[PDB]
Amino acid sequence: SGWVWNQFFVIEEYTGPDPVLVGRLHSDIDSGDGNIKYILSGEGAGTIFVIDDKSGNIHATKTLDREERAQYTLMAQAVDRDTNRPLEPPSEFIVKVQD
Amino acid sequence: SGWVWNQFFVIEEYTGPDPVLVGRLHSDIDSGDGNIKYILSGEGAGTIFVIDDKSGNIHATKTLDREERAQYTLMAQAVDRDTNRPLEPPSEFIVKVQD
Repeated sequence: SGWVWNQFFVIEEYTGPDPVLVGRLHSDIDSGDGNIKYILSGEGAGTIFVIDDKSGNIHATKTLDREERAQYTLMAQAVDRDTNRPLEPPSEFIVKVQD
Repeated sequence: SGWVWNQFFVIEEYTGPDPVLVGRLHSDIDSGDGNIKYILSGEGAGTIFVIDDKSGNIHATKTLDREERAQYTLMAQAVDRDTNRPLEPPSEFIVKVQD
């Protein structure tokens, strides 16, 4: 419908050594049995942004400076914990570092 | 698809008498010329949660406690700034008060 909902943000001074919550990848088919696995990839994945593939929560790990980088494009995936076959179609989302 | 992008969150220990950024409403028909007006409705709209109807930035105005309220369900709308004709269908979104 043209609404845009697939972005998170981190309000920056909150960033540093201590990990802060960015957001949660989540499919509506996740019954909570923990048999779906969330795969994060893209800009800053596995360094700046890290995910728990059971809970789907993304954290920021470093001090971030909006001047150096305004935002990051990451890719979401939801695959089955055992077949590893995609449930949801992979989709991009953006993380915006806040002023 | 079944991806869920329409929930913001607020970390408890940042809420207070200082407004915290919650999220941005945004349509892709927004051309950044201020002709689209962002409207918020439902639980806490216009008290707890406040919008700038031009940028679409949402803010939390109060301390929040997930013990008292885990969750706020609200409604996002967009109208033409002077005709007030809706430009999008309403879209429900929820804000989660984070542990």
